[PDB]
Amino acid sequence: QKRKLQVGDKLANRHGNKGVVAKILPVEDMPHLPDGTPVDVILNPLGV
Amino acid sequence: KAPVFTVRTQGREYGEFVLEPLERGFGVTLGNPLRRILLSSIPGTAVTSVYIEDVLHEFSTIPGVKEDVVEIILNLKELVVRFLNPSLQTVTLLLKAEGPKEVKARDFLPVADVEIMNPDLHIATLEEGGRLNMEVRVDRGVGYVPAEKHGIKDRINAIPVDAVFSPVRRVAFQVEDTRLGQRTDLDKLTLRIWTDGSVTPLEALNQAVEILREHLTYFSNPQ
Amino acid sequence: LKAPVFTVRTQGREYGEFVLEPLERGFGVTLGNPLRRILLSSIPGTAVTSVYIEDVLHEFSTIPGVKEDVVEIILNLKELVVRFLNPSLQTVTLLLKAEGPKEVKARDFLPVADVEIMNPDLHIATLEEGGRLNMEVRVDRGVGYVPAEKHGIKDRINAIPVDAVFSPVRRVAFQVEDTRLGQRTDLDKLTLRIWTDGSVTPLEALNQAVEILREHLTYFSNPQ
Amino acid sequence: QVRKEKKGAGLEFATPEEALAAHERGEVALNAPIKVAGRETSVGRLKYVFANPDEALLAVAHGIVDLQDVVTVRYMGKRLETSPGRILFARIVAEAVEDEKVAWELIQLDVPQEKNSLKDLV
Amino acid sequence: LEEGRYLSMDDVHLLIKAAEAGEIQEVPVRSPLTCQTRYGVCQKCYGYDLSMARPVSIGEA
Amino acid sequence: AARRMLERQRDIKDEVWDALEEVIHGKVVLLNRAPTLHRLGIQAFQPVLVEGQSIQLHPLV
Amino acid sequence: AEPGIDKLFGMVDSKYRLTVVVAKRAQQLLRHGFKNTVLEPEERPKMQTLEGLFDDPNAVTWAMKELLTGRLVFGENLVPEDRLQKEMERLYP
Amino acid sequence: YDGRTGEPIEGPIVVGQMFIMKLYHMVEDKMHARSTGPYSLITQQPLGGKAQFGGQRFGEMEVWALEAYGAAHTLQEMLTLKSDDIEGRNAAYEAII
Ligand SMILES: [Zn+2]
Repeated sequence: QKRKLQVGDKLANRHGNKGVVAKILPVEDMPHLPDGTPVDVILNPLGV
Repeated sequence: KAPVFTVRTQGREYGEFVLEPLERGFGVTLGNPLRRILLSSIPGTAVTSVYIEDVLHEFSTIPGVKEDVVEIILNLKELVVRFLNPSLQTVTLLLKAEGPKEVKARDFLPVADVEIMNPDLHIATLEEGGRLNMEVRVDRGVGYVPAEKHGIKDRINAIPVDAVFSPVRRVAFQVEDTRLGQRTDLDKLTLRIWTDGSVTPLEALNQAVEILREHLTYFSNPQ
Repeated sequence: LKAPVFTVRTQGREYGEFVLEPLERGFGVTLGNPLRRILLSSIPGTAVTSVYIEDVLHEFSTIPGVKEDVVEIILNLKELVVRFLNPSLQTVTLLLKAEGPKEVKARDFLPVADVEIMNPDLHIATLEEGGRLNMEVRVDRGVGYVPAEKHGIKDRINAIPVDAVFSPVRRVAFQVEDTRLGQRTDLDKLTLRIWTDGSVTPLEALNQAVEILREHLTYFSNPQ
Repeated sequence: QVRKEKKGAGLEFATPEEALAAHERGEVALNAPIKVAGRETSVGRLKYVFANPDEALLAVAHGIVDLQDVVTVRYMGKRLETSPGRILFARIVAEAVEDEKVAWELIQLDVPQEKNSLKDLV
Repeated sequence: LEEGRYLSMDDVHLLIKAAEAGEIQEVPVRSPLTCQTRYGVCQKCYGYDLSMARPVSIGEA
Repeated sequence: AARRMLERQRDIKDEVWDALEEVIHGKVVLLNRAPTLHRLGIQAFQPVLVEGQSIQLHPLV
Repeated sequence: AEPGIDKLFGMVDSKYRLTVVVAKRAQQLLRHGFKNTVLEPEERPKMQTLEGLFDDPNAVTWAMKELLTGRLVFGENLVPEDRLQKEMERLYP
Repeated sequence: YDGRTGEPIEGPIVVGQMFIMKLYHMVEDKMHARSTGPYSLITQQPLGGKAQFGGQRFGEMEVWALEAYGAAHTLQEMLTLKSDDIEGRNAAYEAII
């Protein structure tokens, strides 16, 4: 079957920053750049 | 003086609109409110389900066919169509070519009303004697819809897909300064929208604004 | 599906509980933010323009026979609320002078034409024996909050422009929580709470808002 | 937290009467900023006078002053010079709990909140 | 500070402060190490502490 | 009767759900971390219908 | 948190007391029929889409609300043991 | 810009294209939701495997904490009505239904 990333999904970076996936806000109310093109993923700086 | 609603349409895709002058930072109380709906309410078109002759599951592959199932299926949702009547709530096209050739979306069999604004879309390619046979179900719903949420069964061995309506690529609003009026603390809202092809900027515009209006009435009967 | 049920819970004439749900995905916000923007920046009302007293010269002084400082008084003013009858009152001047031991309320002002001080029992200042106190404050009609240093209205060159406290709407705090509905739970529960000084009940408050909003949308007709 | 701009010059108001005006005039120009090293208060806490807490927000969210800008506002019955961010925190806690009296009676609106500040608060 | 009183955090401070002046170094208080109750102990011998802050509810594990 | 009603239904009646919530109402469940060393290793909470397949937990706990 | 939970703890001589009291009255409310309440007139517990929470919501939810009012009385040996389900089943259908 | 309220966030927000990836550990291997099912053919434990599932263990650790709380009944409930004593189990099922 296909594994379409949902909620309980977890993903990390090549740098070792692992983390689950909480809510998946729609592109609608998603922080966007002054010229359209909204964001994709929001990481919390506190983990830096 | 009244806020002039101008338009600078440039084709079927791009669509810029200007609204000025505007009160104390009102352009913002409009740019976002509308924009939001503009990308989550505007109804579009997409591929609902498909059924290939020589196929059982979406994780298979057909001889003589370069790209595998999933590969093509993906290039399908990338397609865009345009209906010409509120009745075309459910339309299904079909296509099947053979021998060496680029499987373009255009190669489909025209279905009068409904039109395809996505001609060049390279869906797949057939080597030699590629048994290309499918059933492309198309619907005009709203927003995104999980392929495992609707479960379209046009045929016993057909596999549904995901909704890719919302004829909006990206929207943005600019709340520049004023141009007229003895007051400089005014606004000039101007939004630029992009549509896949189904509905032109204007179309999308009116719609959203209307959905808004209608909503405003719900605040009638108190408690 | 089911049309959102607009309920309310108004307590008096200042608090305002409003509940409108359910609502599609991310719509309560598409309604909360806009409203709030107008709910406190476009609402018409009354406010204290500029104040003036003879014996006064600077905003940082003290009048004998009066405990409250210049600012304390002027501040007690902006607070005060009034009400005009017909739109033919874009400007109204209110005067007031009193002496000797006594409490100086807003109801002490001299009754003018189609104007009412719904805020009588306001403690503006208290004078003691020989408390020479007289002033002439000006009030007009505007919208939202406008700093005193902004408009800069100067009847008498030695008068003092005061901040703008029009929109009788004290503040608002929307809420977009997710409610349930059997099949789907990721819904919307938009709840707006409005506050007012009393000039107008939360009810009307929102009405004019939406009304103005709608009208503005009407300007989306004649192309060019 | 509040912000400390650069002092254009030793803004002395502890004595210059005209300072309330003059020293502030220079502020009107390009001399002393909003939150300068005010003598008994920076110009910021002087130009903007707020009676009821609510008055603050308004101007604040309107784009006038920020939350970390020193200003003046009257509360229970005193004209305290602080900032929106501070005053807000008040109305917050005083709201989460009915009795507003005891509310601001057990907090420190004169020091940037931090772990411990809260810990004790709770 | 009457006997049996359950000294709260605040009380402790006055204790520290007083001690600083060199007024007291010791503190007479009940503790499980002197409880007569055969098996288990008494509210008094134990103390305040609990999921709350007030005296411990009789019969706590 | 109700057992078979949902013995297998990719179309769980809308009524069913509303009922479920109507079942819990006040009743509360319990949460437990794997390594339980302290009492609070398990706290009581009032569950409510949610999406996703994961359990939503408050940040404070 | 729970409704006036504090006012409760203050009515009992021990935390654990409350529990046993809330539980015992909670049962008697459902077993001995759901009409033994004492605050049924007004301010009675309610539901949502349908305020039908006027008949059978949740046991304890009612039990505590009952203690909210000093209408009831509790203790170690108040009423005779057996004389419990005898005076209750006969007074309520 | 926010997008939710349209009011941009005061203060630039460092952006870019970071490289992420999903891991082997999915949510499939974790989703145990049991209530009524099989039982240990040997002892008497709610083990599933086929049509139903099996309720996670309780361990003495968790119990202890439970003991601490003083949840005598909640605890006794887990050591009996929800495990061994099959009588109270069904007896309970009836009362519930
Ligand atoms: Zn003892």
